[PDB]
Amino acid sequence: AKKKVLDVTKEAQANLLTAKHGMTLRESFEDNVVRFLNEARDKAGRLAEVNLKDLNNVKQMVMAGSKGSFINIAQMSACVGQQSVEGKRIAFGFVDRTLPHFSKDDYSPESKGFVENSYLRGLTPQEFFFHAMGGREGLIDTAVKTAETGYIQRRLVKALEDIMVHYDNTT
Amino acid sequence: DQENERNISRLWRAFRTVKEMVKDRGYFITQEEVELPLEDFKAKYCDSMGRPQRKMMSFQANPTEESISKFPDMGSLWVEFCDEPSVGVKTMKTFVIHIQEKNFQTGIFVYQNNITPSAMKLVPSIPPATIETFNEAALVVNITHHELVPKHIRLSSDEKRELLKRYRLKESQLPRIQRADPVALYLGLKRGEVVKIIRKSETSGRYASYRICM
Amino acid sequence: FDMGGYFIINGSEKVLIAQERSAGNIVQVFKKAAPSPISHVAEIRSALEKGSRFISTLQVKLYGREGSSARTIKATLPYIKQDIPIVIIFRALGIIPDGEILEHICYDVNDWQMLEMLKPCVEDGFVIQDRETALDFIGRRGTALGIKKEKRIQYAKDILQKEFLPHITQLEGFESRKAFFLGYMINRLLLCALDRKDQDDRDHFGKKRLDLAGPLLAQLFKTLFKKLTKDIFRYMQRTVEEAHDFNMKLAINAKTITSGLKYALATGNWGEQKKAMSSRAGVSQVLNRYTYSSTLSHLRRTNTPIGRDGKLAKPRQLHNTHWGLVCPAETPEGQACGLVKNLSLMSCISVGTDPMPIITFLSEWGMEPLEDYVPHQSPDATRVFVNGVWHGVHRNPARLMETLRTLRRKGDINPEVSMIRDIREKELKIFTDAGRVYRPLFIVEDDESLGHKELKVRKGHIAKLMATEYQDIDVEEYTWSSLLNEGLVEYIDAEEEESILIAMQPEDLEPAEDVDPAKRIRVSHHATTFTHCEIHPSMILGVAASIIPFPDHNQSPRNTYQSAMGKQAMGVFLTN
Amino acid sequence: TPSLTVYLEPGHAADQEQAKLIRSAIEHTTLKSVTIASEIYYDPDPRSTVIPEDEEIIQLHFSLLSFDQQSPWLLRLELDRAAMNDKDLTMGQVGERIKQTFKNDLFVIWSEDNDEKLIIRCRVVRPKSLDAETEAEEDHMLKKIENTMLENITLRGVENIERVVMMKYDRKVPSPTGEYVKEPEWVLETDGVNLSEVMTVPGIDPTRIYTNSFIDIMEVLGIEAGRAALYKEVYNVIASDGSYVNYRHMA
Amino acid sequence: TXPGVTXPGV
Amino acid sequence: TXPGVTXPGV
Amino acid sequence: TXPGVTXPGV
Amino acid sequence: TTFRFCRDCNNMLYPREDKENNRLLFECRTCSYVEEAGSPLVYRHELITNIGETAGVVQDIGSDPTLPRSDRECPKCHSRENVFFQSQQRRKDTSMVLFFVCLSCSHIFTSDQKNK
DNA sequence: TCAGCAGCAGCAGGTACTCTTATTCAATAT
RNA sequence: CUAAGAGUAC
DNA sequence: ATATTGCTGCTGCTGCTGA
Ligand SMILES: [Zn+2]
Ligand SMILES: [Zn+2]
Repeated sequence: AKKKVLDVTKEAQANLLTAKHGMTLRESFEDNVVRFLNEARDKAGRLAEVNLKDLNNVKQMVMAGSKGSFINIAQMSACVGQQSVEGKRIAFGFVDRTLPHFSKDDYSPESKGFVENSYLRGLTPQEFFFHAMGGREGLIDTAVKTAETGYIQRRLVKALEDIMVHYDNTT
Repeated sequence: DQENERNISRLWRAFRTVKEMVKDRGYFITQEEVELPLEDFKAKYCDSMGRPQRKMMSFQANPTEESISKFPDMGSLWVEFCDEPSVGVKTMKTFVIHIQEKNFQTGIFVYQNNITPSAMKLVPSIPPATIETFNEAALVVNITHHELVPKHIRLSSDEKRELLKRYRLKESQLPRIQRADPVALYLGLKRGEVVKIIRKSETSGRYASYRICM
Repeated sequence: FDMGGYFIINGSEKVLIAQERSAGNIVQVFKKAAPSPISHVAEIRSALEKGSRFISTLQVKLYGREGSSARTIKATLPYIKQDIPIVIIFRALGIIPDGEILEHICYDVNDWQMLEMLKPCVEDGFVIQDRETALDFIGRRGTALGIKKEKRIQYAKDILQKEFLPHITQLEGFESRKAFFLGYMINRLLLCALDRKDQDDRDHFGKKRLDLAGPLLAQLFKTLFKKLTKDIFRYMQRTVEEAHDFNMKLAINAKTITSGLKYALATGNWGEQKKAMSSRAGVSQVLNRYTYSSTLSHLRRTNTPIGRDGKLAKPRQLHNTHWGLVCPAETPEGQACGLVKNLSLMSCISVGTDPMPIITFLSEWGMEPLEDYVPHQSPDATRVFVNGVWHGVHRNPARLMETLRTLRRKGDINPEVSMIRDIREKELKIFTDAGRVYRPLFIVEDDESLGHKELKVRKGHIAKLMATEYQDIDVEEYTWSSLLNEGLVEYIDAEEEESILIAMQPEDLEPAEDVDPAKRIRVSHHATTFTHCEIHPSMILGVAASIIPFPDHNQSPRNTYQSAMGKQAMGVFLTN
Repeated sequence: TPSLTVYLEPGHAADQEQAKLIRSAIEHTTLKSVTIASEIYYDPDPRSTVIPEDEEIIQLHFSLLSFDQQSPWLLRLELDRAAMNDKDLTMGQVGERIKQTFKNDLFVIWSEDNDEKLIIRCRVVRPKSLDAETEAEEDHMLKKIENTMLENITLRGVENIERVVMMKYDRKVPSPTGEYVKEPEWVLETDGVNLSEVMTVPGIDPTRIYTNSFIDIMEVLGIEAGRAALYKEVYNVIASDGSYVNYRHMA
Repeated sequence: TXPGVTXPGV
Repeated sequence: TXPGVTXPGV
Repeated sequence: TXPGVTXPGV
Repeated sequence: TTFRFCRDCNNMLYPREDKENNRLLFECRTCSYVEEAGSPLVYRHELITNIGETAGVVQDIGSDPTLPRSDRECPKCHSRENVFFQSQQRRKDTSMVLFFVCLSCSHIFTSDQKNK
């Protein structure tokens, strides 16, 4: 999958890539790269799940439906995956690069937040930092969502509090 | 003449929607006139030069027997199409005096672009004659044929009284429909008149609601 | 085991949380939203350290949307009710010809796009053709409107001398420097408008400063010492109006300073007691003593005063420039998530030094003064900045950077001073002020003996460090300052970190490159042009996260949870 | 994200080229997305030009081509070949559109599509009334004309249509033998809402048109249709994450 | 108007 | 509005 | 008028 | 466009219509300086700008360690080593085509295929 | 019977629950 | 009493 | 010597001759 992403990058840099109707060249390139990386992680996770025996305890819990999912097995055993902030890959916080350990204009999967290591194998420092950015996004989203849902729920309940079914079946 | 072709096609669609509106209002319009084909319309209401004519496109309608039995206080109706893009005061005055002298309780005016406010002010004529103005662009597509739009049926006075009696309702306790709603304009609702709305529910097959015009 | 670093006010241990703020004397350009009539705004929060220390914001705004035809640039001078056109400002500073003004703003004759975008300004300002007339125009637009006609000029001159770009100078006779800086600001604004550079990132940690106990107490004492000196005057004038003998003991009032400082440290409200409800709150907090690590993390805490109820998420997100300076996973999890941060283990904050010796060094080493700089005769010249003040230009910046680096690495220049060379932008920025957050790194040199890049530090230095540590548990002591003074390690802040290439580990990245399948997958980066090396990656974590075992085998929110939950752990907080 | 959905006429649902025709018909394109650049030159006489590049263009057009009242100032527009390629536009169409939008007040000529450079030359015809101050601002007048010719005029499509994309959906059509078979159709998704003008475009199915903006649905179709659209939007929100809520609550 | 709800005018 | 969500206006 | 309250006219 | 300035007071010159000779003129707005017109172009507006993509190239661009290196053919020196960077035009619709500067000749060559 | 334009200015912010800490001065007259 | 801060479960 | 007083959300009018 990394080789496929490299080939797509080579085509894009040679301008031979044609833009999808309705978006710019860069957006089409990013869409293709993200799709390839996501399907790579899914395929690796499917291989890992198929390998696991019926006596595997995590497999048993997933089979029962008590706890866990396929994505958890994939991330713990096969590959953590692609880290995203605001629905996009890790942005260039520095000038044209994500971290000062990469060169300028690096669009490779490892440069913009693809974590190819599982949790069992452990994360390299750059992958660790990108994962921290993603987790921070998740925490902020949860903290915003709870307050927004509380406000909306109060307003809805106040609006509809007086609606009742009467004895002629009208509401 | 691609512009002329699109103009005549749009005019034909507008004519079809106007006939459909008049038929739905409860007047005697035969089904054949509604479904008139394009070639027949071009042969009849368009000249040899290709420019459609609007003066002979106007027509008159009368209530049917069932509507007379149900609505015994409504009579003949007149529909007029104008030629000039902006209808002047003189033309509107001729239209209103013709409506008055022909004893029509309702008359629909159709215009190309706009009505000057100097004529908009005199649009409300001497009662009980009511003037309703429509735009051709707004009448190209019959909105009532959209699947989102359910069935609207105007209720008679006796039906409204029975409805309020059976449900023990006051006038204001009914759901409201504005007297500018596109279907309300289509059916010519006046304030105080109740439309029954038949809807295809998904919990029951049929659901009947009611909306009072405001 | 107690580390200090806190005050004892009324028997209570109080710690001053670091306060994050936007850096001063930096030109920042921001795009504006569609509804606003101004499209781009270039602003500088000018402030002088050795003076009134008053904040005066200059905004050079660009009116008109993209599709609009009248695109005029207007500046917002302080104490003026209207946004004066920029060309009027140049004419008031003493630059009458339009050719000179356009030379000051634009540095390239071939850049006809900028001239096309800038012509509406001179078209608008054609009505004024004289310096005295321009000063009269500014006075007429002057918001005071309480001055007679021929005395408006004095008010306009005072505005342009003491309120316009105070960080350059407050004296008279330095109009050319201020005109050059205004041209530079407008040049940056137009570069952003011309779709040549992106709008400045508000979250860039190199554009932020942390006020520690020092500056906070400094500005608090100034207000308190101003009140005392003013009170001496009212007494001196009263005791001189009554014709009585003056005694110094009666004039002074120690309760003023004492009570003000005690109240400001006892309560979070940071200022005067009557100025409460308008002063920042929560600056000083009761020191946490539940556990030792809780005390440490509290003593290394930074707060960002953005609302906390605001619904914007960008200030809270973990920025890229936070690498190695704040802990990636050590934030509170409620409404202060991301707004409250914790320093990394090895990150430091500068205390500030005097910039005059560096200015003397630059003048000695061949910096051309800005007064006699003609861009046409020197097109490819590099602009040199010191603490945000444009001091001149240099024609051979490479040799200048080489000698500055050599001076800083031998101890002649203070290691806290940060020097950045932007080759693409052709700029040289030197910062010495307080508040900058930096970290140490290994320096990598050519090493012609081995023919490849290698760390400057070798086994001899490690042996000397080990010997000194063993003796502590006689030779010349080999401490951290020994490494610093011998040019083995370096201090880099987020600004300088933009212009360097760092190796994550020395073994796998410096030398030119059957593997254990259990080991994690690592890359060689296929590039050898490194300038620095990380001392250890694990130093990106803070005090609370450094307790977690195998944090890189964990999901990140779990690490954040543990960092927050280890401060509630029960143990021995002190031995006494 | 105001978006609109268009369904084609049933008789030509699977006709891909008819879908392309409808997509081109409703999509909004202006000169701003076509013109590469604009220039203002000086020509002493409006028969032979002083620019050698369009000297070939004039030895086509001036050879092909009252002229005593034409301004010496000239406005030149360079277009993009690729923009003329990915969008179904040609030189004659844009020339006709400019001539229509600026009446007779602008003498317009356009390079033929087979020329190496797509060039349009426009002069401001001089009204027979002589002007002493408009001549001085003829540069300014031509700039104003150029400004209202870049963003204020439209080549094709209805307004508020940012971008149209075509998709292949699969609906359930009752087969002539009785069953419900999977029949594919071509459906247009549109950024921007102009329901009143899109609905009347020939070639589409006016009945089945739908919009995310239930306000537009309510103000075009009615209060009942607005209620139905509101329910559909609430249902999409609820079922976006896969949750199921009984009908009566949202109703 | 006002402001709010200058003048009119000015 | 409000606050929150003055007035308007004021 | 004016503007405000061109001309008239222009 | 090549805007030029007066040589008497160093003030801007505006283009002007000439009646006697029917030619473009350039006039000063304060001292009345008059001279001929070098070119007929008086106004240029780029909707799609091509220049500025290679902006920022300096004689010592190779001293920047952050810039990536490559061994691609140089069609003026046939050397391998060079520094490469993407387009400097920060418009969001620009292409991802790369630019290369040889560190021994300072010739800029792109990776484009339609251009080549 | 119709074509062209403008002005301004204002804060709080989901539901419960636990704990700690500090709280406005100085001068004049009876 | 007021104000401020640290929190816990969502 | 002791007590009184100095990010988010909108809202509305005035005016013709000329050509
Ligand atoms: Zn001159
Ligand atoms: Zn070369």
